[PDB]
Amino acid sequence: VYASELSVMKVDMRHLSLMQRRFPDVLIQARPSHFWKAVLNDSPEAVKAVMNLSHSHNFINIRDMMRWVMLPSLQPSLKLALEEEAWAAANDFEDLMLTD
Amino acid sequence: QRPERIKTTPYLEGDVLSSDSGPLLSVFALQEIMQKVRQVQADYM
Amino acid sequence: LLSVFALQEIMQK
Amino acid sequence: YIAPNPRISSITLTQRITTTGPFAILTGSTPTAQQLNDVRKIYLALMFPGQIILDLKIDPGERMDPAVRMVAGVVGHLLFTAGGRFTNLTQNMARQLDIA
Amino acid sequence: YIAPNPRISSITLTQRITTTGPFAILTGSTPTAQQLNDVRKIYLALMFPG
Amino acid sequence: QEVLTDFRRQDTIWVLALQLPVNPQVVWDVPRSSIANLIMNIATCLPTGE
Amino acid sequence: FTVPDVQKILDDIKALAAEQVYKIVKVPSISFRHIVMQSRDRV
Amino acid sequence: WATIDVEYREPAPYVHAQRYIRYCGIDSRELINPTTYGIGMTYHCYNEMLRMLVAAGKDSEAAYFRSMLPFHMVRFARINQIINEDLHSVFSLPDDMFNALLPDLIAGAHQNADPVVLDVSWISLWFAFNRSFEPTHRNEMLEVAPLIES
Repeated sequence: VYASELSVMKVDMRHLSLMQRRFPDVLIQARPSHFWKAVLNDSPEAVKAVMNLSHSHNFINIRDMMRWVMLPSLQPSLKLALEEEAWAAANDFEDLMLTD
Repeated sequence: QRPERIKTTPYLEGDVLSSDSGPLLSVFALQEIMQKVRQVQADYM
Repeated sequence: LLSVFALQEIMQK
Repeated sequence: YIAPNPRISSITLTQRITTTGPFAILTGSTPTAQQLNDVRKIYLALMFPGQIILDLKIDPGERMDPAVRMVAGVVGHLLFTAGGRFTNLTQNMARQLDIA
Repeated sequence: YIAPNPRISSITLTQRITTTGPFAILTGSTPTAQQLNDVRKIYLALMFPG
Repeated sequence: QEVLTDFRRQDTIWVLALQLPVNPQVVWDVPRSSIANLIMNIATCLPTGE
Repeated sequence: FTVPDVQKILDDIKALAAEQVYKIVKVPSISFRHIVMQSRDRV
Repeated sequence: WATIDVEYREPAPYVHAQRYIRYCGIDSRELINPTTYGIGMTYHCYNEMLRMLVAAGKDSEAAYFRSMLPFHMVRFARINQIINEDLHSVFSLPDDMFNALLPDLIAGAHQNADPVVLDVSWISLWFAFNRSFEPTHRNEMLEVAPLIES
């Protein structure tokens, strides 16, 4: 369960990393901490507590988060595969019903 | 509103001890500056 | 309290 | 004013096993009014580089554990600035810190 | 925590009564609660090598 | 040095009635004054302890 | 004898392990619907 | 020690004050766009103190200071941000007096910009080391000041 939740968080952050470059007119003031906080706010609290069990004693910043997200290691599961397929299906933003 | 106040880890979160502002520190500085000279004049001839 | 060697600790306050 | 996270100096592994810090007796101390005023003075001197300069207070009416002077001498070297551009303290306080 | 047979100390470590030594003095001692906690710390440190 | 640190220090005239680096010879030129000096040294500098 | 702070999060993970994502249905959801406007041929 | 504390980056709205303050070589952008990992945050004096403490056989103190370093650096980064952003006014010291303050103090000559001397105790340094000043709101009369000055 812990591995699957970590993999889902990694995939979500990896896909959300490109929104600033894709749409510069909406996210001109956007910073990486914004989507980091969003993904943290949309995740189960148990894995967050497990991570805070060490991150309260030691300091990390944006570079460590980016390096951890870019690392090539995913734990396959039902939810991870379905989430990856969902992210792949929503590539075009006309499917999400918003345009300019 | 500012992006510098976003906390992502509990390392930078702690208890709140006290508060400070402008006028309080201004009058504190004036009080200490006058108190030092008053004390040094009172202690010696 | 069985050992005699523990008594000297009491003797030395 | 924000205090550091309490976990930085103690990690708990079991109900009856816990790591201890070297400055445990100082970490559990509580400032008085005069000490809080002196801390405010220190921050006021820090926020104005060349216009406010600190010094040492001498008062024989109170007694302290001699370890606090040594700890303060260690802290002051990495807390204050006495460079070749501006200073935060007089020469006498620098010499006292060196002696400590 | 299991203690060994006391007679092991009786026949070897306190064989003669007229002579006193360090081990003879520490033979007759009883641990307190804090010393038991210290022993538990010893064992926990042993169980994780590095 | 807190008496030389107020903000009126730039326009203050100091006066000292005693010069500090005392010449010790004038203390020891008193004829036959060893025991008095020893007594004063003990009374002024000797500490108390346990 | 583990500290209750970690025991709570193990209990939370154990409870989260029972979560069910999918569902089993007899018929799929309706994807296309039709509107009639007084015409016998076109909708 | 061996670092740069004052530099001039862009012309300022107030002509008499062009300097920027950088305590122990930290910029404010490190709170937004860091240039190193969590381990890599350091500066020369702190590293030298750590080496000195390790060489003296006091390893626990060295570990404590090594763990407390990021809080220290963030505190001075916030202090630099406060000094450079909010405290910019005519009442700030001009550049020439700020440059001439230190040599006058070293030579002990007479100056018209005599600094104010304050006294602190020993435990005050320890209490100040374990605190950080994080602003919450800005000044109420920050928007009205230039009219007052005029």
